[PDB]
Amino acid sequence: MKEFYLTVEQIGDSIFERYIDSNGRERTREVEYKPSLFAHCPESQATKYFDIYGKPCTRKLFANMRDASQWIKRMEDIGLEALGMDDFKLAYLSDTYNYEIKYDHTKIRVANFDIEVTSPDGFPEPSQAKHPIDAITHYDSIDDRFYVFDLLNSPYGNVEEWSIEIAAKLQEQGGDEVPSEIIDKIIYMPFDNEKELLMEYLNFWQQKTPVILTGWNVESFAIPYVYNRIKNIFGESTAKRLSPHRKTRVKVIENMYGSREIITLFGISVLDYIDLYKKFSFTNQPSYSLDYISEFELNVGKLKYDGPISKLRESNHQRYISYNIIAVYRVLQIDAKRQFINLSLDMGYYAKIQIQSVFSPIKTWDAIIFNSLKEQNKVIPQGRSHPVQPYPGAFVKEPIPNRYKYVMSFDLTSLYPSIIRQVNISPETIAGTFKVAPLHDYINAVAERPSDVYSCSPNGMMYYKDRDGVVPTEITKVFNQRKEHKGYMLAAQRNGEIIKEALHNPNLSVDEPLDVDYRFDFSDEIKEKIKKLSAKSLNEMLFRAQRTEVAGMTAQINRKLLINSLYGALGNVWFRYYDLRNATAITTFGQMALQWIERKVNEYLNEVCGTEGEAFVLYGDTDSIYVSADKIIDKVGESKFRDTNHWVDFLDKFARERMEPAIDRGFREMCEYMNNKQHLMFMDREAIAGPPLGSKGIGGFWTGKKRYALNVWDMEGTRYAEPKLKIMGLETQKSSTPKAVQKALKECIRRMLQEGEESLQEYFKEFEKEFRQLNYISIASVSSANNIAKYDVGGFPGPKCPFHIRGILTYNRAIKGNIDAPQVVEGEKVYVLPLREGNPFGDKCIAWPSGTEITDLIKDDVLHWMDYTVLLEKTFIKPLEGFTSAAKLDYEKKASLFDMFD
DNA sequence: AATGACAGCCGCG
DNA sequence: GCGGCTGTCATTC
Repeated sequence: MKEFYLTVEQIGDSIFERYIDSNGRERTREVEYKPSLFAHCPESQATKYFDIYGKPCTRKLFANMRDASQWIKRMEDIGLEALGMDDFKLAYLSDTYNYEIKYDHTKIRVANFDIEVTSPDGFPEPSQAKHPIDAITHYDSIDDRFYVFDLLNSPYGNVEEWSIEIAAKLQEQGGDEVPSEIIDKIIYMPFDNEKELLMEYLNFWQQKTPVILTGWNVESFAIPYVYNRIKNIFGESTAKRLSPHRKTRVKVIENMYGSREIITLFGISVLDYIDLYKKFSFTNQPSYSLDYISEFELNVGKLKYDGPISKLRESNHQRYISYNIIAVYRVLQIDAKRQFINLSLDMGYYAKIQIQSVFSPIKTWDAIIFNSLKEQNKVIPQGRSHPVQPYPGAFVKEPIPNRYKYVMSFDLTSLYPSIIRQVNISPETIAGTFKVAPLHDYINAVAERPSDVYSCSPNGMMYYKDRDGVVPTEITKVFNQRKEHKGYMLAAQRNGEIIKEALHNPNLSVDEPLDVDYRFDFSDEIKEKIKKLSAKSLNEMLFRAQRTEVAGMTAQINRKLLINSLYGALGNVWFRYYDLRNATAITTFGQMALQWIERKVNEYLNEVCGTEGEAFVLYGDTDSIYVSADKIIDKVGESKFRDTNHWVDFLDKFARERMEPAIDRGFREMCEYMNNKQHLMFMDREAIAGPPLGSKGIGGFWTGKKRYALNVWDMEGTRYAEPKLKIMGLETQKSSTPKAVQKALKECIRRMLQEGEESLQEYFKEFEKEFRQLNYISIASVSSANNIAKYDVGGFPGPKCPFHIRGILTYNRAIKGNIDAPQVVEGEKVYVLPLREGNPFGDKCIAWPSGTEITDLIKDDVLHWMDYTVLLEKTFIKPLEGFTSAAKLDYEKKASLFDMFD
């Protein structure tokens, strides 16, 4: 087996590495790594090393990392560049694994854990770990077992042991409904006292020290807690045992509102699933509780237990422990689906970095380029420090608020990475600059052509066309790799077809599968064995095919991720290859591109429609343009179409056959104009929207930049059975909006786009007529309560007190002096309802804990005093008018016309 | 980032 | 008594 690393750390002058060896054993070693760095040297001094600028460098080998560091400070002092990889861990890795890392995840220990802490006085702060750890469930990937540690006695109660039998039973039979798939993988361990528990858990941790440490919120609660808990009860000494190198640091991070500390365990890679999810799920969620996310992903969350959590251990210790077991399992299921732990490993080993550095694009790319240049005996630039200066972004067309019956959109392919390749932008391919004309000038092609020797950008930058830069080369390398593994896609999948096709008539014999790699499309030169196959073959020849075929999907998706994160690093001052001029070159060029094609499209459609100066592109944005098909559908007449699907195809054909060509023609012109190194500006029809043929629907509308809704029928070739609404930017998409209301608003938008004015008006009247019968929770708006105290002045609203926070105050006053009432905690979200003047709460509104019913101590009055009128007006009506006004509809009959003036 | 609820502040017999 | 702004607090893209 080819050896691969697990974790690497630098402690002093030595590197500590944990790795899987030739025989698959987990080993660990200390290495007095001797790093090498480079300095510029005179021409005479012949060497094999050169910097990305072609200048000669001499390799300086140091006695130990300390010296290398000190040397860099010195050089820095004097003012001379110190070249080479300053992050020795990365160099050590690159040196020790001078090849393509092939890792066997089966040998990598991935732990998934969660603990429980009974705390009667509020959230158990991890920085203090005041209360005992009541329970711990720790799942190990190597053993595929859940190890449970149950504390049977604590100052908060003495409970009985947990029953695996009771746990497996059904809810109705008084069970916990712990899945049968894990019911056998549970190892229970009850403890008489906490000290015995923590001590045995620490031992357990030494026998099975995690390589990858995950869980949910584990790095901001579980680890810090267990760390400080053991620290206080035994001493920082024994607490350090949590780290395989007994070295730990307390990192303190200051966020949006405050600050929180987290523990760094040298020798372990912490991949908190909440961060994993947040970074790779690519989806904004109203809440990140494991409960919400699990429900969303797995369609099921966590045991609906009764009573508060603080008293759940005492009241029902049975449930309490099972609740902890299933909490761990859930994350494991979510990962079983999303596969983020594996995606991380895959990306880490490809870039040869610490697996946790997956969260940093800067670090990921820095390594990817370092290793690439090192193979060519080139030396990376010294990371320079730059001033965070803002810079020009993308261009967003100000759209004319209105309805748009027919719309067709086109997107540019990976604009930024493409622009970097087309123009050939890189820190070392900068040729020079040139007199810059106003951007509009270049968009209309009236400004003087920049140059005829160098590739240019509308911002004034010129790049060499001869040599390919370091950056564009790496992205292309990645771009290619993508289509390389996606070439292995239909080479193990699409090919796994001669297997399911030959599976209908399996010859009767006892033969084994044709043991040969599938990655490559099988041929009749060896795979000729089609019928000779039996039943245990064909059926086995589509496991491997599909087993690896998917493995490709991991590479393709990961390549997409680096490709999309590259611009990220590039426009970031801490990046080794950042350059304000290049960052601007990229965005400015894009600015031009989108508005250039906008011009071209408008010119084309106007000519082919025989009109003059008609604006066909109604809205542009970064890399998308939306065209109004109205004029096109009219050149035929809606009457000439059989049904809806009829004009959809018409448009699809028109776009592909007439527009696509016009567009590419236009961009080639632009590439020549800027004398770019390569034409890579590609645009594809994306969506086709409009109303059902013969309906009174308006098809779509725009409120303003980034705010629209379209009734789409075909998306990039894929035609939907039922039209899907594409809504970007409106209330219907904000969690702050009451559920029942996002519902109604969605229905409103729908009836507007597909049914028409009269329909909307009908639904409006009905919704408003049954508003008062809706459940008080579904009609309340939700908000995040930050800095509650900030505006608290004796339980009353201070100056400039936000409406929802002022609501919190009225609630605090309403329950002040009754510990049995749910507390509104800082940072958390709260439900908010208005209250009709003269209410016993003394204020205009009242808020309470989100996701929960309001305490019955005030429930009956809040229900009697809530202001339905105001509630409706502010949450429902106001936003609706925002849509209808734009689309020129009325959601109510008899509305004067002179409203839309002044 | 830009679009939007609330807050108080100015302005005009 | 309530349009015109600028200053918070929020939310999603």
